[PDB]
Amino acid sequence: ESDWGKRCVDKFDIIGIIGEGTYGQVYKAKDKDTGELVALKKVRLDNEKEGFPITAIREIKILRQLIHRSVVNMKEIVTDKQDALDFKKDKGAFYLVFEYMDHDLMGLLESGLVHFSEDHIKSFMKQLMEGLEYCHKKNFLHRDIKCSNILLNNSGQIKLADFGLARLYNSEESRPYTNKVITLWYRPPELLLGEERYTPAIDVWSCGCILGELFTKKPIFQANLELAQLELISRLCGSPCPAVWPDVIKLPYFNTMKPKKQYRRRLREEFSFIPSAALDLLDHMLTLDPSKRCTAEQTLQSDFLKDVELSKMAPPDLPHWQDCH
Amino acid sequence: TKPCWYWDKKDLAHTPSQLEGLDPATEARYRREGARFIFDVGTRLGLHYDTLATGIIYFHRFYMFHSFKQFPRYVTGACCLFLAGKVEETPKKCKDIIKTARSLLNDVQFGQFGDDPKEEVMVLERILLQTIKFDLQVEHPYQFLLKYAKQLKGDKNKIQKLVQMAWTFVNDSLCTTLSLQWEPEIIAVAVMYLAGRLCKFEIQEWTSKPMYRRWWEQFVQDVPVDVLEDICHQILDLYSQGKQQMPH
Ligand SMILES: *[C@H](CC(=O)Nc1ccc(C(=O)N2CCC[C@@H](Nc3ncc(Cl)c(-c4c[nH]c5ccccc45)n3)C2)cc1)CN(C)C
Repeated sequence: ESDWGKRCVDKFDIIGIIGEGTYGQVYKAKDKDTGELVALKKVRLDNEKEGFPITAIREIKILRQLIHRSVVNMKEIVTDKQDALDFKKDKGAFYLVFEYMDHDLMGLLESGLVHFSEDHIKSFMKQLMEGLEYCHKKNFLHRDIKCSNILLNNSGQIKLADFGLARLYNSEESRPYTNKVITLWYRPPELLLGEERYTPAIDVWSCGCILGELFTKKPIFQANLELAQLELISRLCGSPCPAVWPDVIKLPYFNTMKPKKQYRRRLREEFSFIPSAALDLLDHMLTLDPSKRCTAEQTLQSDFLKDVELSKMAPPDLPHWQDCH
Repeated sequence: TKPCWYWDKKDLAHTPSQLEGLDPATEARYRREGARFIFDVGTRLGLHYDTLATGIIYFHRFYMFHSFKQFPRYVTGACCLFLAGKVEETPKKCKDIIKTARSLLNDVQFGQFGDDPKEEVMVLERILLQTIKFDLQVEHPYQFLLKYAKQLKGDKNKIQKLVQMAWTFVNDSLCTTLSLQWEPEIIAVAVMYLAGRLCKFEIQEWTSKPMYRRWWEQFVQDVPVDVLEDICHQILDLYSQGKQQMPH
């Protein structure tokens, strides 16, 4: 169980390639013994300059510390096969074993064959913010939340995935972190303006973009460059200014990066069609000032997610299988 | 979930090297030499004390599953440091570890690395990871030495002397198998105990309960005095016929 690394990949049957990841191919597979489905992140190491990827080391470090329902967990690590009597000739590879998940959220929306109801969105966000609360409580930032990293199986279970670019957070005192994190569409305004000493608020912003995306069926802030991305946020959320966000003047790029004009916030107008309680949550989550922004705990305490009983909720009619593409 | 990394005195006498006929005094020396190698190489590359300590823990653990007669000390030391840099976010190029290893080691010692030193280290990493069961996260005594010392209240020069002595004894402990015997919290408390005794300091007078002789019970739970005495004796054994001299 705990004796990782020494069990063999022979123990699984490779069904096929799922896709490419950060440090190798990813494979769907079935365990020969338990008959259970998994994903196998292959980690090559004959190639590569500094041996076993440090990015994989980070993901291993964090996932062994995170144990939660709605967080993708690493079951074990598994190896190729190592010949008769010369480990120096042996130049195989390792495989990180994860519970298999049927869909990612980007795939489901991009098809246009699925429609999420209020009850379906309630269930997804409840689960997402529970796993995110857990991670933040254990001083971890995800730093890469987006639709492609939110996995979903056919029995309604949501899992936050891909802690490759995750990081420890110091709450008792502030410290400097890497600025360029999160894919641009889900990146918060503080990072755009150049904040290095950032908080768990960055992850809540990304989850806010997703809440909106679940109603619009399309990313709400969709642009190619930092400047354009801030322009689009400002149009909907209002231009960043001291009246709303006092400490914004302290940020490196507040004067370099500026919107066309001082836009008014009109989120409640543009998302009038969304339910009222859902709109209250979205507003709090896409608040520009990170110190005023909703925490993951607070989202669970909101009206929209307060009384969502997950065992009582029925699973959504999802597509069975993809046609491999 | 997570594996057990602690062995008895009996289990530490039956290591893979002992089973292959290596006497305990020689294994002790190989462990001393290999730890200091990791320590000296990483210090020349300007690495954090936790990096060095993580390297040394991997090294001590490695040789509970493998024999020194099959895996040369210094290659493993180099491999353990290389992985530790990556785990502790202070990475170095393997190239540079070999370079620094060459400057410190003589020609017979460096012979262990063979024709292609880098390749010998890179190859071994696969086995290192398997051996440590991908349990990369390790805590050391230093952080606990600091945490417990910040909570003491008294003469700042004497307390500083305690912490400085204690710090040296943590470094010394990493030469031994103490990290395989006791948790880092306990070893932290033990080095404070050791320094206090040598300095003729009564540490209880710096605590929240000045009267009570077992000052350590507010930091570490359920640890008898005999355990701390045994840790001290193992650390002091390093100065006995080793011809080292202890601080201040
Ligand atoms: C086709 C062969 C086949 O199985 N093809 C296939 C099926 C499903 C997908 C696919 O789109 N998804 C959605 C994304 C999630 C993925 N499952 C999954 N489970 C666990 C983990 Cl840990 C991951 C994962 C995490 N990080 C990743 C990076 C890259 C890829 C996956 C991944 N993903 C399933 C794609 C292809 C039928 N033929 C007839 C045999």
